Amino acid sequence: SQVLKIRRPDDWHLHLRDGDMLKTVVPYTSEIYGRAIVMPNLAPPVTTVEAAVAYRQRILDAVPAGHDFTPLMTCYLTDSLDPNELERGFNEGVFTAAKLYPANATTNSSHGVTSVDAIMPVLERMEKIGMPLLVHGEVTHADIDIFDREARFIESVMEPLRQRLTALKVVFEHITTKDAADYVRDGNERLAATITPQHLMFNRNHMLVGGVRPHLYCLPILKRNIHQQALRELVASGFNRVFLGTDSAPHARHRKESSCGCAGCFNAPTALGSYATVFEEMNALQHFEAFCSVNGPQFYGLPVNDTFIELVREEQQVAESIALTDDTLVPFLAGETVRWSVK
Amino acid sequence: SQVLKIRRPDDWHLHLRDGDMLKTVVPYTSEIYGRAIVMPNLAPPVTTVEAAVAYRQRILDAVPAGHDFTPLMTCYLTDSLDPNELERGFNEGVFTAAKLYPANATTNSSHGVTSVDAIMPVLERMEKIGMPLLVHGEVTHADIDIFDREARFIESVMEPLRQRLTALKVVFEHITTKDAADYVRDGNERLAATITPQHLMFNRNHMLVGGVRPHLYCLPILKRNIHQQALRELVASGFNRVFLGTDSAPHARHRKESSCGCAGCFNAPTALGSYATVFEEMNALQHFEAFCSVNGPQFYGLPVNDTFIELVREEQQVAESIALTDDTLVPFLAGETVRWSVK
Ligand SMILES: NC(=O)N[C@@H](CC(=O)O)C(=O)O
Ligand SMILES: O=C1C[C@@H](C(=O)O)NC(=O)N1
Ligand SMILES: [Zn+2]
Ligand SMILES: [Zn+2]
Ligand SMILES: [Zn+2]
Ligand SMILES: [Zn+2]
Repeated sequence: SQVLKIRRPDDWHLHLRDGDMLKTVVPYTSEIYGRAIVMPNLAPPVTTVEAAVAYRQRILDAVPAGHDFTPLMTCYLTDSLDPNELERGFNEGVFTAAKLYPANATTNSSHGVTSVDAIMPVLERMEKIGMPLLVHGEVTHADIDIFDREARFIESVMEPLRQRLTALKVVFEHITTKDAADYVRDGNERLAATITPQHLMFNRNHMLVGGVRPHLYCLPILKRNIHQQALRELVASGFNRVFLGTDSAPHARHRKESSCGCAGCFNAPTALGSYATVFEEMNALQHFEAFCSVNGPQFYGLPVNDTFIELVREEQQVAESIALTDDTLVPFLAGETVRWSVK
Repeated sequence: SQVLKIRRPDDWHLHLRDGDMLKTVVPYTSEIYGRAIVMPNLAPPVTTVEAAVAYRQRILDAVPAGHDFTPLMTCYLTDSLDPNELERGFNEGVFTAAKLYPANATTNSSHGVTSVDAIMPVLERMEKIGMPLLVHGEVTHADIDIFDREARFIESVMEPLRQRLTALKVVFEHITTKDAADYVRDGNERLAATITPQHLMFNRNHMLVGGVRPHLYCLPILKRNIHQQALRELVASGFNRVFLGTDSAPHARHRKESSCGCAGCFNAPTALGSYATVFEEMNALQHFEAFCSVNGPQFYGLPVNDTFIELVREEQQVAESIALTDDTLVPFLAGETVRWSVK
């Protein structure tokens, strides 16, 4: 019965993959979101303007006619990346931002960054030109417990980095901890964050109690409930430098359900409604539109979308699976109900 | 090529399942172990003398000709269990011990326990007749973080129980925490524990870093490294009330590698060599025999085995999988090179 009309949202953290997977997954984004930050961790990674242009066009090809969707491309930072390549791409309107993957921290990160020190010239060029840095903020040393890797990044990498480049704009991507939430809440106007639906809706119990649920396995790893509650309070507070970033990260069913399941939730179909439910539960729906449709554009210095969509509080059952060329794709919340759906 | 000769070991915590799965897995135990504690969590659970007698016969039917193997049966404790049935089974030599699984108010009275308080008559009967209680020591409350559930059990259930029943012999099964290692270390002669190979060899990073690994998913859940080290230190100390209990807990591959993977490591084929590897690494091979072959018997008041077994330090490959009637079974350490194997 109840209806929320919002300014059309954007997705400030998205994985679209490539080839046939891309053809399948883009419509779920393009039918709802005006723009999306398309992450660059392909194999091989997007590290040049040329690759970004070609990838952008492959994305455009797969967008149904009538969807007004623009992909905002990113550069995959590497230790040896030429600052001139980054800047050329930024100047041509190709790269909207650059993404920092610590080497081996996540999906397709074996070519990632080894030290902040090795990429200083690139980061100084980004600071100079006003290009935002998107950060997957986890340390990677093998002996550091997986649940501590986010918190340990803040003090060992993030804070030193930001002290060294005081004008650098940084998005702490997909935060999962009270540690990061506090850090961001207490930061300056040059620091922001994105938060996924899964890190708002669930904690590690939901992935591990009663059975192991690979479709909830994603990075940074789901944390203890105290952390989940901290993220929920952050978004519900109206804090205006947190915004929607799904981290929709699809893998074929049998790459999830295997002896070594890949990290990532395919939440593009259900993210917006799921976010609606969280804001509602936190009695903070007055802050919902800003999170979805205003805070991101503001941080990125981009206009807000000029169209509007409607969410209705009618219960929508989520598909058990989505067809791929080979295998199927299991949506986040598969077989489940979502409280809010798009009109 | 180094040889390690020990009195024939026993397995003080084993799942043998039933039907065709039982037929497949029993040989991996019976070729090596003289005796094993056979847990009672069948569907439906073993809660009567008659069920236990029938199950023992089915186990015996599946032992290859020549293997000298004796299953030691257990009763699953339930709200509805008649303490007379339990005592009769104990007196008739059918029940070696009784197993207490975590309480839950919603459990059916024929399939489990709603609270420890609810089954005092039966526990008093065990204390009376000198029947050992085997405890899966976790609390199940949805509000408790999965990694905290063992520690919470010690505080809220184990200690008050052992306070109310001072003559009760208790095995803290498959301990996974420093909390439990300390508790057991500091307890009296009526308190012992078993430790699995996976909880000595790995911690939660091995299950979750670089992919989700359902064949390392088991209960109690793998803990952070500080807990692993406490367990390794405990067995290496020579403390004589910890002993071998594999918790070998087989599930078909498709039940492990699913959207909701079952908890349990099938480690019967590789457990003994794995324990040898751990004791060697801890420079504690002088305590290895006692762990495998002496401590359990002493605690249960049974004789030590009179035959011997040899492990040789020659590298060997663990099978990738083991055929079942339908599907396959993936062993603990599948496809890996292993350091110690049985001659
Ligand atoms: N989050 C994930 O678990 N997976 C993402 C990578 C990322 O955002 O780190 C992916 O691309 O698969
Ligand atoms: O407590 C248990 C039960 C066992 C089983 O599968 O029977 N599996 C486990 O991992 N832990
Ligand atoms: Zn990431
Ligand atoms: Zn991502
Ligand atoms: Zn158990
Ligand atoms: Zn068990």
